[PDB]
Parts: sequence; C-alpha cells; structure tokens
Amino acid sequence: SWIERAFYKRECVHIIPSTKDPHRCCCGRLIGQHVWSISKHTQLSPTDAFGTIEFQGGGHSNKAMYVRVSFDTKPDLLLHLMTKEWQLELPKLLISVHGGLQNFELQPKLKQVFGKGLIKAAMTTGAWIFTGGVNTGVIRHVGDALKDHASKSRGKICTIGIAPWGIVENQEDLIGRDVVRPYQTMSNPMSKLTVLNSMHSHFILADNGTTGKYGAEVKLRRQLEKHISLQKINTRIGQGVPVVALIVEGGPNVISIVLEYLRDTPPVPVVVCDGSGRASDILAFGHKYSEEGGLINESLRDQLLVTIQKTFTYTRTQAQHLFIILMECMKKKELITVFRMGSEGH
Amino acid sequence: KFQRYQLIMTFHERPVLPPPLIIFSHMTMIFQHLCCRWRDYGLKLFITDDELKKVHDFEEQCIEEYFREKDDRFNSSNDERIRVTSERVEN
Amino acid sequence: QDIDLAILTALLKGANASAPDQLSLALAWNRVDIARSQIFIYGQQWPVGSLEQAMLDALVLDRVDFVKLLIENGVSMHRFLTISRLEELYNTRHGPSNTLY
Repeated sequence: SWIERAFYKRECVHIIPSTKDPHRCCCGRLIGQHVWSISKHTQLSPTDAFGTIEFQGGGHSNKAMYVRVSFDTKPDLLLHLMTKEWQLELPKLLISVHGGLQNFELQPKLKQVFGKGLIKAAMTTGAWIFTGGVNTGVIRHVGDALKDHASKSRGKICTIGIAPWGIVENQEDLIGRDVVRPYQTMSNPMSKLTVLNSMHSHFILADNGTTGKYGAEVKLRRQLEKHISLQKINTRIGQGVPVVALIVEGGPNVISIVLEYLRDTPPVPVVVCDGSGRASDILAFGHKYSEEGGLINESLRDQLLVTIQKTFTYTRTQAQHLFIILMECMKKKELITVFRMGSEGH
Repeated sequence: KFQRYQLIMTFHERPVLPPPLIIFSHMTMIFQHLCCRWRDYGLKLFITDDELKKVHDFEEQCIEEYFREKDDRFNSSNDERIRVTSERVEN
Repeated sequence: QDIDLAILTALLKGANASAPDQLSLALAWNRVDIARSQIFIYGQQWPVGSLEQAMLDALVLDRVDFVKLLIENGVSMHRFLTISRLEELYNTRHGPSNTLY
C-alpha cells in the first residue's frame, strides 16, 4: 500500500467547456464520460491503477509492472518505486530511445542491426531502456528487437517505458489496486488510442489529466533521467551512471530534444542513426558537412533548408527556424556520434 | 523406487499402535465414525494463493528453459550444422 | 524469384476480397508461408470477429501453424474459448480420425 499512498493520479474534475466539439472539451473524451488547472481543473488523488499486466494475446507470455503517476510526482519518489517495490537494481546504463511517434518502416538491414544493437548493449551492462511505451514509432521496433531476443536468450532486459496513460487503448481495463489485470494486445485500426507494446517489462504510465494528448511523459522522462544520473554507481571512483540518447527517425520536435541533451550538463551523447529517415538523416547529413560545427557553407545550408521543408513539409521560414536549432545542435557534433548504416560507421 | 510411493502412503494411513495393540486404535476409529455419522487420500501441501503464483511462474520459467535448450542443442549438433552449411553452399 | 509465390499471391490479390476470405484460402491450402507475409501485413484491416471465426476453422482442420500465427496476431485463447465453441470442437467431423465416438 506504499504505491497507493505515495503517488497520485489526477482526475477530470472540471467545468466541462464546449470547446470545438461539445463532447471533446479540454480533456478530449466525450462530455458525459468526463468525471492541469487550466480548463481541466484536475484533482490529485491516490492512484487508481497499479499492479501487474498479463499481456493476453501476441503469444509470448510477459508480465509488466504498471504504475499510473502524475507528471508532478517527484523523481526521488519514482526511484523508490523502481528499486524497492518493483525490485530493480540501479542500472549501469540508461538508453533513452527518443524517436518518432508515427510508424516508420525502416530498411530490413537497419531493423536487424538496430535489433541486435540495442539488445546486447542492454544485456551486458544491465541497462534500463527508457523508451516511450505505446506500440507505434520507434517503440514498436524496440519491442520487435525485444521479440527477437526473448526467443533466443534468457537475460531480462529492463525496458522501463514512460508512455501516456491518456493515450493507452482500453485504459479502463487496467484499473485496479494490486490486481493482475489481463490486457488484450489487440489494436483496433480505427481507435486513435494505441495499445502498449507487450514486450516491455515495466511501465510508468503518465497522467496529464486529459485523454489523447501527449506531453506528460516529456517532463517526467527528463526529470527522471537527471535523477538517475545523479545517483552514482558502486565503482566509488566518482561516476554517475552514464545516460545515452539513441535516436532514430524522429519528428521535427526531436531536434529540440537533441539540443536539450547536448547542451545539458553533463552532455548526454546521442547515437543518432542514419538510414531511417526524417530527423535522424538531416542531423546525420548535417554531421557529415559540419567542419567546425555550424561551419556549413551557404549552399549546403540551403540544402538543409529544402530537406527540412520537404521531409517534414515545413514552410520556408520554419525550415530556417529548425536550422537555427540544428546549427546549435551541431556545434557540439563531438557528442553526436552517428552510427552510419552498414558502410563503415561502427 | 516406484513402489516406495505405496510404502509411504499405506503406512501414513496405518494406525499408530502395533498390530498386537491395533485393537485399541480400531475401536477409536469405530467409535469416532459412529459419532460423526450420527452427527481424500494422499500427501498434498495445500499452498496459499500468493505462493501458488510463485510456483506457477517458476514453472513458466522451466517451460521457457526446456524448449530453449532443446532448440540450442538441435541448432548446435553436428547433424544440423552440416545440414545448414550444405544448404547455404547450395545457395 | 519463384512461380510458387507468383501463383498463390496472384490468387490472393486477384480475388481482391476482404481479409477473412483471403485467410480462408490459405487455410484451405495449408500455407502459412503466404499468410504470414501478405495476408497478415502491416495496416491490414481485420473485421470484428473474423480472426475468432478463422480460429475455429483452424482448430477443426488441424493446422498447427495457423493457430500459432493467429495467436501471435492476438485471438486471446482466454476470450475465444466459450462453452458453445468448445462443444463445436468436440463435435467437428473434419480433421483426423478419433476414438471419441
């Protein structure tokens, strides 16, 4: 009853505005289905859902501890959850897999090497793989990388995922205190709410008090990742646990995530991989002609302007806006390790 | 070794006192059965439910081990290694 | 690189029907090789209850690789198996012979 008395789920106690569609107010569900403080007036109250998930369906029987928390839960109160209640040893590695949210079919060679690549790096060091969690985007490829390994070897790669509670499909099926609720892994194609990938072993599901709105996970992952790296490993030589940011594909938002990690103290390195597309290939094509970082000639600068304005379909002004961020990312190219697909890069 | 099971199970159900004094235990049995009828076999452990979760998940581990070693021993035996090498040299 | 793939794929697309009609062709052919890579693909819309009905057909026709394939795609055995569906499994006549009667 530690988890029932420490964190708080935030609930839809509000004024029910008409917004655009009268059903879909600031939360986003239907109006009768309703029941932070800006128009959702949310009420913190002890967590309605924490326990174990039996992933019924998809073969491959897996259990996964799940805890609903708010975005205002303290990261020290999170670490007490992972080490004691979840009974997880502090990792020597924190592979954050920030990437694209929409699904991106990669090259088959890329999916194989990103498969065996993220897995064996997780096993041998005993890592926590900090992905998103919902079964779209990069997280679906990490779950397929885990699907390959759980059928060949025995190491339990802890793959803690901070995904939104408001976006998980069948969220009322996973309501209950210390109850092993079976969760069907069926994805209805029509439902905008997306299932959780079954091959994660742990889920911090993040409650912003709304439904179908990303954003609670963004603050909660980064406040957690700081406090991981503040805790030191038992080497006793003065070593914080190293945090890396493996980034593939990615929307236009993830470039500001790249700058938020490179310019941060200490500089969390990025293992941005080309060959997938979108953000990762324009940070890699940027890293190829860097010279001194932002020392790109004006011709390949406008070649960056067009590729931001075509692969992301940005306007001509906002492609310069993302190139402002890309040039400030790239002045610290030395932390931006780029795995070259196949070829000669590692 | 298989007929040891009959030996533990029979002597567990046998009375306490020896055969020359089993008449006392038998009159205890017929007096108790007369009182209870006027008013299962084996040695089981009867585990509680949260221990039954541990025993069940232990067994789901051993299923995942068995098939794994089976597949590894097949895919590392000389019979299958020569078979796969012969087929890929064909390709 | 194979006319075996070329015939069977052209029957699937040439019919151009919905997913349960396509799966019932591969089930009748006992070919999970084409059901894995074309019939069960990314984004392929599956009607409500088509996977559960094809599961009932796969058990009574003794097709062990289809039961693995549909389960990996869902069809939770916990939600499929009812009293009426199990009774239909003991009263099927298709499949191998039995001493049940």
